[PDB]
Amino acid sequence: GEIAQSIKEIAKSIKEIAWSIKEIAQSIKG
Amino acid sequence: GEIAQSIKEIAKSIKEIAWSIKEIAQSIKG
Amino acid sequence: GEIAQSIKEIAKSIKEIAWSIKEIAQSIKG
Amino acid sequence: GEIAQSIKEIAKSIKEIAWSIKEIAQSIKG
Amino acid sequence: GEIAQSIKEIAKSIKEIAWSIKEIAQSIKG
Amino acid sequence: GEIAQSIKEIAKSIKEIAWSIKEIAQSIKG
Repeated sequence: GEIAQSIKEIAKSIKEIAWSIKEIAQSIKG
Repeated sequence: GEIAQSIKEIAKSIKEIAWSIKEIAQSIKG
Repeated sequence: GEIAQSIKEIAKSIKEIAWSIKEIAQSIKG
Repeated sequence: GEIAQSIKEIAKSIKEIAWSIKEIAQSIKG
Repeated sequence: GEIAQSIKEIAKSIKEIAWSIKEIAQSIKG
Repeated sequence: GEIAQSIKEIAKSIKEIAWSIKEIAQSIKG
């Protein structure tokens, strides 16, 4: 089923998203 | 074990995302 | 592990995100 | 107990997010 | 509790979001 | 059974979202 693996990957992806969105916010809130 | 850790990290990343998106909305809504 | 707590917090953050994104959409769809 | 409730609320918030983001895309894609 | 159902719906919503965001990215990265 | 499948699909969609948002940030941050 790979549930532990899926969840681990989700955490990795969400961490990446949190950074990309930080960069967007930094230019948009300026 | 990874599951509890991944979920906690997910919780942290998503809270960071909530704050970045709030900054974007604050500028985009004005 | 705090899994029940992590998940509770995730729900709180995602709820906040749903509102911020609603405000963005309201100005962007106009 | 919170877990089933948090997840249901998460499901609801994310569905709301899907609709807001669809509104943004509809304007941003045109 | 509807946990299996909530999670199934989350997957459906997130799939929709992945597409809307693809359309946004396509116009914004251009 | 759906839970393992939904979560895997969620993992895939979120990875796609991480890549789309990275493309947006790359343009919005420049």
